[PDB]
Amino acid sequence: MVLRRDLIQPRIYQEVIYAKCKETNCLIVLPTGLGKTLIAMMIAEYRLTKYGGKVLMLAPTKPLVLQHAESFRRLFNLPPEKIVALTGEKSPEERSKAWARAKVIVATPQTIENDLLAGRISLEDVSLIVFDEAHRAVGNYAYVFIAREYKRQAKNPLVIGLTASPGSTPEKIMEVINNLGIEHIEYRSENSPDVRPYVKGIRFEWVRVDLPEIYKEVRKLLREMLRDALKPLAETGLLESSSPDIPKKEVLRAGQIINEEMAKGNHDLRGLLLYHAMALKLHHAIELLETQGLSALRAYIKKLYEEAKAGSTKASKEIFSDKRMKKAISLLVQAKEIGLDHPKMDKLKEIIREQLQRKQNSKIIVFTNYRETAKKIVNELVKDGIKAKRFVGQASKQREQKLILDEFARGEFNVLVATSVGEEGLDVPEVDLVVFYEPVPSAIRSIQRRGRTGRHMPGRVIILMAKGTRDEAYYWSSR
Repeated sequence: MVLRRDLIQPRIYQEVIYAKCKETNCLIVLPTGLGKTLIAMMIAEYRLTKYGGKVLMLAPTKPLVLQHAESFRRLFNLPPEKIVALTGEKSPEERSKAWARAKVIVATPQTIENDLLAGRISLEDVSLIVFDEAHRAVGNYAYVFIAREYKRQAKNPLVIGLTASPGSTPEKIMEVINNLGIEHIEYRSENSPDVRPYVKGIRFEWVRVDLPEIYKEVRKLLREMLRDALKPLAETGLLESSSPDIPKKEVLRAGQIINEEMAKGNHDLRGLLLYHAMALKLHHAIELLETQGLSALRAYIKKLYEEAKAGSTKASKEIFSDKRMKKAISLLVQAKEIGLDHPKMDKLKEIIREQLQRKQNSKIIVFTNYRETAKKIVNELVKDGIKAKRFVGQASKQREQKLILDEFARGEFNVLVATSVGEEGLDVPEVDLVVFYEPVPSAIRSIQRRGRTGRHMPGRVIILMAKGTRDEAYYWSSR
């Protein structure tokens, strides 16, 4: 038994596909998590036992090359030194030395191209090439060249391209199909009768948090001011509408547009630069209010008040002379008076409470897009009677990661609060529940994918949303 099929329990669709693409240049299109690489290895085994003795898998990044290389070593019953990884960091000689004895080789297209031109290696004995992320086999990419070489100098050629999508454009698809000499495409959806039996229902529980009067009001005032700040920009045509709902990106555009016009020698739309600055500030204020809460807003309004007194920023001045900003500032104090910072925190505490109550042994993960929010959540939870610990990915304020993660696993603390980077915590056994402070794309994606594999999955997951705020829109927008 060359491939340890006994350890991977190939599924029906995996089997079927392997059988068809076994002797035809194919494109295997499956949503991530369904085993494309595994199917590849199944095919790789068929080639190594019937034809020559060289299988080559290419991958975009180096971490991907290493990863695949390891999986092959784990599932293949072949001498460990015959499974080589060419990241292109070895001595130009060793690479040729490795390629020499290798029976399976995983490398980046970059390096394989070089040594291919230089004449150090020849893909004539390669009974199979697998292009991971084959869709990037367009234009200039090293894939296209390698594909061409292989196509002409290979004894028994077989091209297998793996991808979650070959392209979005007919032209784009045609380019890769032709570049890789694709004779056939095997597609599958999470719903193919072929795959369904292997896909887990997820059930994300979307819970809508209502907004307390003060929060609601402060927000309305801030929005209304933003509207007025945008009206003039819109009436000029610098943006589609003066709606406080427009994307931040659209207002930044309105700004640089005015700049590129002064660089040309216009200077008419000069006065509008004032409103653009107020917009940016008001927009940021709303952003803090929604993303973090009243306290973050208060802090910013203050730091913004120093800019007004310093007499430097005309924008900051104008914003304070507005009766609305005034009433906002009064409510903002009225808030601290009752300890109101953000509705989600209250709801978060509540659900985490009832969870630890039904099982104080609970292991729960809280996700958030922002580090600041993560920090405020940890404190607010430890401030209550809860054992919470922050989990972020070293960039500003490494290995402790593994340490803390192990603690989470053993039962040290009950709550792991992390940003996108902490999605590896989902690989910890028996994690009872994860709750998204806001929807966090990468993590929601991770969970979605795990449902396709048999990897650890949370017992239940809750997504929180602020009634009538971007949160809601994102729920819908997502169909």
